[PDB]
Amino acid sequence: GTFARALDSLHMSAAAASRDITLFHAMDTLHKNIYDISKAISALVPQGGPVLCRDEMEEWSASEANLFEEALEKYGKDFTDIQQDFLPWKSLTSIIEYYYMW
Amino acid sequence: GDYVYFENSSSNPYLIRRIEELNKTANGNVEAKVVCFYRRRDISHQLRHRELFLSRQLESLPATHIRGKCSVTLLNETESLKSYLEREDFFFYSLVYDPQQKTLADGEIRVGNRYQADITDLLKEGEEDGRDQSRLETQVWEAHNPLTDKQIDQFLVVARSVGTFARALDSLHMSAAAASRDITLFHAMDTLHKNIYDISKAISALVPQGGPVLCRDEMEEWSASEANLFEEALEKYGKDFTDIQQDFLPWKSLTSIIEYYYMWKTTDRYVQQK
Amino acid sequence: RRKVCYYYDGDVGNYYYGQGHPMKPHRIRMTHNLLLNYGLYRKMEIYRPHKANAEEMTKYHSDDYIKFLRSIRPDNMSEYSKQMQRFNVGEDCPVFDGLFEFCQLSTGGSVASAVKLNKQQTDIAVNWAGGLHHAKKSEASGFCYVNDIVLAILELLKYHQRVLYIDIDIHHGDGVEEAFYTTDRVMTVSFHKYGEYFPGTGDLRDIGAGKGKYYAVNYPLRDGIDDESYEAIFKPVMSKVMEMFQPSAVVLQCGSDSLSGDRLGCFNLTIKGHAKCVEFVKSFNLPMLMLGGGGYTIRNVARCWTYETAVALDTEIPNELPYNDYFEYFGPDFKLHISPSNMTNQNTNEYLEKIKQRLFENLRMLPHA
Amino acid sequence: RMDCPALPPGWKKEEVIRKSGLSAGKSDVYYFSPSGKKFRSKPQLARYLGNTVDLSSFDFRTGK
Ligand SMILES: O=P(O)(O)O[C@H]1[C@H](OP(=O)(O)O)[C@@H](OP(=O)(O)O)[C@H](OP(=O)(O)O)[C@@H](OP(=O)(O)O)[C@H]1OP(=O)(O)O
Ligand SMILES: [K+]
Ligand SMILES: [K+]
Ligand SMILES: [Zn+2]
Repeated sequence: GTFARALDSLHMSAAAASRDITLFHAMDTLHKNIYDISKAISALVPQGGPVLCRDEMEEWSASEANLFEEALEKYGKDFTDIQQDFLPWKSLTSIIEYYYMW
Repeated sequence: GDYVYFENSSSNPYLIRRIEELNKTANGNVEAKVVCFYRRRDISHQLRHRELFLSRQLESLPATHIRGKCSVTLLNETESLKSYLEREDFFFYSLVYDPQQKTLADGEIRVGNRYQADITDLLKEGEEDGRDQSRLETQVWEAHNPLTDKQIDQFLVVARSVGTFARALDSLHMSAAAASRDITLFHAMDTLHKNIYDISKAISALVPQGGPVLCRDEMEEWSASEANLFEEALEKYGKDFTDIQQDFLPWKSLTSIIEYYYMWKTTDRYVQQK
Repeated sequence: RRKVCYYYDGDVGNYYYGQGHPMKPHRIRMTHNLLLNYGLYRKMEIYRPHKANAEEMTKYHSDDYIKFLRSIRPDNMSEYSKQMQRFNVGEDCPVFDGLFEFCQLSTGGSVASAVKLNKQQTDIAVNWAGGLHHAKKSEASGFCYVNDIVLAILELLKYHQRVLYIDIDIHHGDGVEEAFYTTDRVMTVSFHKYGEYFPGTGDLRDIGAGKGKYYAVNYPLRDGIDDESYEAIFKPVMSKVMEMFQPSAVVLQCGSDSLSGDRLGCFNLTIKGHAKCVEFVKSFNLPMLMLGGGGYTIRNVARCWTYETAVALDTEIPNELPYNDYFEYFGPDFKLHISPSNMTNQNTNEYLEKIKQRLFENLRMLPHA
Repeated sequence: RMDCPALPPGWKKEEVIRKSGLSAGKSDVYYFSPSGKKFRSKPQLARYLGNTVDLSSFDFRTGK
């Protein structure tokens, strides 16, 4: 995950890669591959290329993050209006997930 | 274009020249313009007896000076001459000689007990060579593995990722490149072989107890101030690496300074060229 | 497809001959590293050679020449100077820290591989560290201290009646020649510059002696030889050699100072041409032992032996050099191949055919049916 | 001052980087006899040693 996001801040990328979404994805990758370590590791590097899992926290753009801090400070915790007027291209439930992480 | 034998005024062998132009003046006197062929001595042994060099020296002398006509052949044509057709008249050239500058186209084998080797006799069909192979070699990579190129490739990516994550635990692109250097890869190919090409077992090796492993070559490993010392010692003692250690980096082993040197020569901030 | 064994000790790139000295062991490390990144390493059996001890180096050399080498250092350099002159260690063969370690690795690689060939558990075996062919029984010469080649060959004679030794290096392989000058079991063929060049030996008339007469083949050459000229005189001669000398194990010294733009060399060969020889030899499907040798424009030395390793694996590699620790060494181009220079080939067809014929006569003197 | 192993015992070589001017960054090579006499070129060193050493193949710059 850290090496993935190195291919397009060190401690930051590592922490980013250490978040739960990556772990959960790691526990599924195991189970999907029948708990075969050797098979599961291929899954993580499909064709020599690594995989990136980013939660809504990490995934949003600088300017989306910015929008959110304006919409909150202006509409409080009214997340349907926060979308309608500030982040209408995002799905409500992604804004919720972001909120809590933020 | 003919070649001629001129008077040698000292009594010595004739001077050889090529006729460039034959001229007769108004009073019927005949003079010749001639490019000089130099003798090997005069060019001031691999040189044969009849070597002559084509000079850039040009002279003009009367036709009475000519005592005989000759052939100055190519080297190939001289060597092809038969024993019977060998004559005083045959000469050769293979070199152009600048007379003004001096410019010219551009050890023994011994016999005896103290030179030759004693030849080792062929072993009988019953005799055995008696050579312990473990004292001679230790294998580092088997070429016939249960693994495929893809899996090895994949493992190499993983070995690289660990390495980057290792050096994240005490610059992103920098750490990744650092972890992508050959030392890490070589270590990745050994980790495979030591673990009998078991991917699952080999990956444990890379993360022994939940903790990753770091391989750093001398390039990456040296301190900022050691690196600094090196660039002072080089610029001051050139490539004299024993003195560079003695006086500048005496705590490092010579062979680590060598390994560093070569790695440093590819440095980016390093620009000796223009 | 032939099985290949590759011998390498990581330390070998790190030994250093001295400031201003052309022989640079680091070129083997450069090769090693390309091989890994070209994916070739993967495809062959990789061995670390244990250190060859004085025990097996004295199987050819003086008990007191090796003794001298084991002992000498840069410390006791002014104490030994007596013996230094008797053994040739100086002007162009320096003393240097680790020297004896260096010899042990070069010799270990060649010997281990010879065994490997005798034990019939490889077809080809490669040791780029080795090939140091100017060494003599009781003295160092031309950057060579121990003649790993002879020692290697001596082991092969234990299982092989006739051992052929081929030498591409621009310099005449006089060490391997002199060591086997009086035997008929080993034939030493060598193609090299001649005339105001080292080692001063190996002209047309250098045929051998005693039982070894008509068993030392030489091809003397002038400057600027093409791939085309070289190919056209190597294949004919070597096919006759095989025809006549009928060997059961080949040892090809793949000296890379016969390439174009070498620092010391003055031939005009490309990696392609140079390798065509290795490929031709390999084609005769005999147990084969590739060694290196000279080479002093190390960027190309690296290229060459990397390529020639591919040839032993008969796998293709791209001209695109793969990234590696020393990637930046390889010019603005970062390509594998080199092209020949405008340099003038002073080996006229007439001169090569004269020599060729003389050699064909020499080879005919051997027994056949 | 480094021992030069290819010269007789006690001989040393030193390389000095030029600090300024036209050839700033280039170096000069010097040799010292056992007593400390300084030499600045191959012909000067060869004249001093005479027939006690053969310097034909000696690379003054590298000391090899
Ligand atoms: O580091 P060394 O082993 O002493 O070799 C270097 C090196 O040559 P290689 O790169 O082939 O090893 C230099 O090359 P660059 O570092 O400039 O790429 C070269 O410089 P040139 O290629 O510009 O000649 C220089 O030669 P010189 O000392 O004549 O500048 C030469 O050092 P040596 O001549 O002592 O081998
Ligand atoms: K040769
Ligand atoms: K012979
Ligand atoms: Zn050579």
